[PDB]
Amino acid sequence: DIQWVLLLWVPGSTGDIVLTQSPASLAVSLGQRATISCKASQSVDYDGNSYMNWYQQKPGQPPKLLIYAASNLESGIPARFSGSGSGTDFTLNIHPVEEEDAATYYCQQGNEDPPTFGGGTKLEIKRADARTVAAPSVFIFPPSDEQLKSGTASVVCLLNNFYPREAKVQWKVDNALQSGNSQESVTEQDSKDSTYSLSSTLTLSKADYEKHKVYACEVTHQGLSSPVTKSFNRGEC
Amino acid sequence: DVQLQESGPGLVKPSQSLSLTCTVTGYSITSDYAWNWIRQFPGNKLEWMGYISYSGSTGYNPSLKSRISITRDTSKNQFFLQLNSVTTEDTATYYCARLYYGFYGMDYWGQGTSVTVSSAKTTTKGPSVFPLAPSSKSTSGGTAALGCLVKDYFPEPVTVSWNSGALTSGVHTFPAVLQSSGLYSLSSVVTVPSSSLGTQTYICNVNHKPSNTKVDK
Amino acid sequence: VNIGAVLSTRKHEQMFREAVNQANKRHGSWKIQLNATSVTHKPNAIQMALSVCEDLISSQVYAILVSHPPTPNDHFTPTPVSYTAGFYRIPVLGLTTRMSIYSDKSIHLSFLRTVPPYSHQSSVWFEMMRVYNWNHIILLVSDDHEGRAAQKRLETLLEERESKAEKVLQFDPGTKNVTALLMEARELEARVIILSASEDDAATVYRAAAMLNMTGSGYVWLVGEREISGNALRYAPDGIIGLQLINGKNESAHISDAVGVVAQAVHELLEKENITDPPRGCVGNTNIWKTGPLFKRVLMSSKYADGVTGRVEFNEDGDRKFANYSIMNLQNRKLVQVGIYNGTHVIPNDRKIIWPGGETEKPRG
Repeated sequence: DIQWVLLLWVPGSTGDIVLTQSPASLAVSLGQRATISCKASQSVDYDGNSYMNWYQQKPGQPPKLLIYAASNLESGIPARFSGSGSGTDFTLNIHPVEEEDAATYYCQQGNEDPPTFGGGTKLEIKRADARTVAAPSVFIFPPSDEQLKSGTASVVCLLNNFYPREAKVQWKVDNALQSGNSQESVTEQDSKDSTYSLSSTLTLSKADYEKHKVYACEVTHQGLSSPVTKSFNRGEC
Repeated sequence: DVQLQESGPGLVKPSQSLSLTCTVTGYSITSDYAWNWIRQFPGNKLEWMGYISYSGSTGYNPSLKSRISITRDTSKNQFFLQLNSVTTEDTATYYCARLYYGFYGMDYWGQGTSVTVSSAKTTTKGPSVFPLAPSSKSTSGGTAALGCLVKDYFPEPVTVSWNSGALTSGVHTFPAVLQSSGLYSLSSVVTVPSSSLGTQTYICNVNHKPSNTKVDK
Repeated sequence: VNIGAVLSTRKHEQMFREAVNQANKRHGSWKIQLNATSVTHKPNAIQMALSVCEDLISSQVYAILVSHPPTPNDHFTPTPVSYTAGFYRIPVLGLTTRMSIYSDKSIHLSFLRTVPPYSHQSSVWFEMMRVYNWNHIILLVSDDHEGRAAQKRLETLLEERESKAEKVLQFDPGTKNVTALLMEARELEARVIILSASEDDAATVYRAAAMLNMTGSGYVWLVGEREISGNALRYAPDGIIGLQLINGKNESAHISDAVGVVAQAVHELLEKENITDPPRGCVGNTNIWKTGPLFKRVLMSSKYADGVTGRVEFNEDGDRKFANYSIMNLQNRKLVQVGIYNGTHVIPNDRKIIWPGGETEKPRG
């Protein structure tokens, strides 16, 4: 009850998982150590080892408890790692990084009756470092005429290669003192290049489009330092 | 022009008159921009309500005018709201600031302030801090294993931040969903190097805005 | 030496307190001992007038300051305070209203302001007209009360320029049958539209001209200070000449300028002799201030060496000192600007004038 399932799979900057280690994810690809530290120095040491049942909820496989109480290997999961530790230090060094060991390890509190969650650091690619960058597209999709006639339009920009934390919404159009024209729209993530999708429901009517000169936006991200903004004039229905 | 701190109350009664702190500190309100609240709710687009004049004209939409009586306060330059019968779709992040007529592009933040219709329920309890000890014998790839263990406190609309956040080297936005039990566990952690693990622990600074509970450990 | 004040909003009270506390003796050299007091405006016009008559004239005040937008009279003008303080030759600072009828010295003995009225706007328009040889112009002013004085000043200045305009008459306040006059103006000398009406009275003409595609080349739209605000920017064509005077839009800057002007006036009064206090307005007292004409002379008939604006050649009517303008253009609601008036002659700025016709040079006016 204290930790429920969030929207996405990774914890992100503002995530409801306190047992996370990295903000976005771990920088592990294959054959390298991926320590999922689910240490929790809470009131769970009820005269013995702390009960910690971590499991995964990858799309296609039902949630199955890997190891209960972090002491005895549960019959049903193949032995592919060394999960031990007593007290608060939990050793979860996931050295074999395969296609099956690339899901969010939901560290459920065994001493808690309601089903809890944890971890969330999916073993996938992370293009947020210095060398690994992510640059989305810069083409702005013109809004349809029906959205303009209906009053509430939607100037959706094409963003494919980006992360939910990389949401550049701070615009600068000739010192425009406004507040609120878009949101952090995200979709399902991919294990290949983290393909997300951003949208915008910016209301644009006929009069507002008539009294509009340019639309120079800012798509400056950590990887897309020089974005080609599409500052088109009116009449782009 | 960046002093428009949108303060949204999170302890208002459900299905009652919502009074958002529309703090307007800046240029003189002389019917120059569109001072209205943007209803940005996931699932529907934003609806342009209207604007206010130099002395108060209430030039809003005729639909949301009877049950939504927008007030005007010129003395303190901070007008209140009377959003009665706050439904599920009404509970969203509002933007009570100035908007230039023309929809050229906003220079403020894109997250907002969710005015959660809550009270002294089981969703907000005493923060149970835990002695999180940084384990030096841990190598989570190229990152570290820092964080906090604060649970049973104010939900998502809380203002928990990092330890004296002034640089924000990892304080980004992330679309999250509210929990059913209300006992949210938002743990904002910045991108720290792997060498920082064990040398210095990093505990999130849980700061309750409407509850005034500065307890974190 | 007691000075009063009458505001309504708390921000104006705080600004007045700060202005009379800090940087109050900087204006001039004499160490003033003014006793600044402020009275909050009442929601009723009669109760506020009674409070004024029982506090200000009873405390022997010399000047006041009225700059709150939400006036209790629902007319955006300080009617009761002015009608109560005009008997004692009190210089009621009516900087909150721009009505040229109230700025006249006929019905108001002592009523000054620091905001350009409709007369000053018409004078600036006439000065801008003689630069590009705009003799035969048309006036589309729909307002009657102040529009009459506006068109009278316009025709008198045209006669003083050894010329005569063609259309200086009004048709109807806020009408929608201006198609005939527009079609007649389509075959005239100049397409310079002169509109000096209120918000809705100008918005009606703007939408009527937009319905007839009256947005070609050569249409020089001359607007005032409070004619395009809130929603009138869409109805008006993109590229209107939006006049704006220094310390006219910002309330704090305007209050500071008014306080500086009052301090300079008090210093100039203390420089000369005959420093007498106004008669206290108690029961049965019907005395007239002896230093009333002299105060009017040292206010409008004289000049100012210092102050907030730091300019000279003050107008002989107490309306607004001729200084530099901040005329900003509104091409699609951007930060562009056009040639500003520097008090004596319009001087082009860095970026030239942008015209709605399509080009940037002199259009087919």
